[PDB]
Amino acid sequence: PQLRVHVGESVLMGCVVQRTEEKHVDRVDWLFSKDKDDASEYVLFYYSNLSVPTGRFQNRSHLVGDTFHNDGSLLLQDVQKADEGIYTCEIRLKNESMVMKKPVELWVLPEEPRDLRVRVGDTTQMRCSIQSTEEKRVTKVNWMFSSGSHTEEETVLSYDSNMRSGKFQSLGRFRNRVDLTGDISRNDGSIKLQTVKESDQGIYTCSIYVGKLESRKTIVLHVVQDEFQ
Amino acid sequence: ITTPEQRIEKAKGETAYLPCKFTLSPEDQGPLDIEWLISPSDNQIVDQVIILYSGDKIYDNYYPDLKGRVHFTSNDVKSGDASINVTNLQLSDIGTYQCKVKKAPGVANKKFLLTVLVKPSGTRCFVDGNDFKLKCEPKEGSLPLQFEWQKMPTPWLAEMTSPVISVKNYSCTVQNRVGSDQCMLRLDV
Ligand SMILES: *[C@@H]1O[C@H](CO[C@@H]2O[C@@H](C)[C@@H](O)[C@@H](O)[C@@H]2O)[C@@H](O[C@@H]2O[C@H](CO)[C@@H](O[C@@H]3O[C@H](CO)[C@@H](O)[C@H](O[C@H]4O[C@H](CO)[C@@H](O)[C@H](O)[C@@H]4O)[C@@H]3O)[C@H](O)[C@H]2NC(C)=O)[C@H](O)[C@H]1NC(C)=O
Ligand SMILES: *[C@@H]1O[C@H](CO)[C@@H](O[C@@H]2O[C@H](CO)[C@@H](O)[C@H](O)[C@H]2NC(C)=O)[C@H](O)[C@H]1NC(C)=O
Ligand SMILES: *[C@@H]1O[C@H](CO)[C@@H](O)[C@H](O)[C@H]1NC(C)=O
Repeated sequence: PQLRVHVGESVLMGCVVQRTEEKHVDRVDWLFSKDKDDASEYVLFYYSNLSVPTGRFQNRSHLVGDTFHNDGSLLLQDVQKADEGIYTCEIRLKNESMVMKKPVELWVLPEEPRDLRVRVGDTTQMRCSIQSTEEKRVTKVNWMFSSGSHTEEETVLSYDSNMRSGKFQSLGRFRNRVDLTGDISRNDGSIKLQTVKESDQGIYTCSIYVGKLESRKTIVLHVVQDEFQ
Repeated sequence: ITTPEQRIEKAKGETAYLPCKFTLSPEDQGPLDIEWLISPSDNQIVDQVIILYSGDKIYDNYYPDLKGRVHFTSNDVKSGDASINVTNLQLSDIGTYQCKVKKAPGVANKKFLLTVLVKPSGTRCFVDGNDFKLKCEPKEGSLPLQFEWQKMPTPWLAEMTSPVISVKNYSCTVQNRVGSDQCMLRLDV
């Protein structure tokens, strides 16, 4: 299993021991090892209701798996180039003496540029996702806008699985010209802005959640109209 | 730079000593917890718990194959000693043995590669101007095996060492680097 993430973004490495029933996870070890290197380091380990993110992942790794439905999935945030390698979930279920070994390979791509240049009239995609090996993991996506220094904000678009008719399109400066290019069921929250105007020039800020955990992305959209001389 | 998985070579029917001594650090305040895992034939998809230490109570409760055959050497395991003994070693006990110590936030790990050789014993000596074959077939054993047949047969002298005397027209000593064996046969023309 492969995953590709850009530096800065987040990734959810699934770990779901699929039995024929609900079983409480007794333990998970997440180890990290660089390709072709036998050295390895603990990322996060969990036992008897105790979660211990460790090492240089101490601030970045969370256990987002449901400990009741056989799930020890990991969420890694603010990914760096030094995170490139194999990650191995070692997991054991309660009232059960079998330990499961599931690996996942992580490739890290260079950072996405913060600056985006588009011409008036253009449709422009704005990328935002959590790469994952498991579906339906994103809970909430929130796009805000603003030429934002000492200035207020607007809601571009928002979605919230938790809620019913979760889709919300600005209806402000983004009247019926903004929508999801992908689907959240695949943990993607990318949107497109259809008719770029000068008035749209500012900071768009994506905010993607798996529960309470936030991953923020910010894109600076420049807009140009060629004066004809 | 890292350190490999200690390699332990033992004979059958006896007891393997796997050292796993630890020193706690002041941070390390969580519940102490030890868990030994066996990895049969080293398959990298699954390990099994053999012995576990938790709630300051031991558990030998699993891996029915090892029922009654594995124990923490130490008396006071918390004192910083997690070593174990594996008793009455058999060929099924071959695998990879791992020592996992956890006391939040501290954690340690040791890999042990266990190998179980068998002293050669249980060799059959049997015969099949004919096209004879004399045979010294062992089981169980392990290679590289050596054979030496005796009594002073001249056209057999070359076969003295091979386990088959393909005869055409008193002993058999069997040896490896962990044990020996003696067997006797009779022939008639
Ligand atoms: C993990 O992150 C922690 C900080 O995270 C904190 O705790 C978490 C539980 C969570 O609540 C977080 O949201 C919360 O931030 C790191 O620990 C901090 O490390 C920094 C860096 O050294 C410390 O910063 C120092 O703070 C001093 C006062 O408290 C201050 O005097 C220092 O200023 C000096 O250093 C800076 C550059 O670092 C320099 O610019 C200044 O001019 C000056 O020289 C310094 O900033 C924090 O105090 C630590 N923890 C706190 C405040 O709780 C930890 O390093 C990190 N670990 C990993 C592996 O990422
Ligand atoms: C665990 O096994 C080890 C390994 O055999 C035992 O160590 C032996 O102890 C005896 C008695 O003192 C010594 O004479 C031997 O030299 C030791 N090792 C051998 C023969 O291999 C140890 O005694 C056992 N401990 C427990 C608690 O079971
Ligand atoms: C489950 O744990 C209980 C604790 O009392 C134990 O009695 C039981 O044997 C365990 N069963 C299995 C199948 O692991």
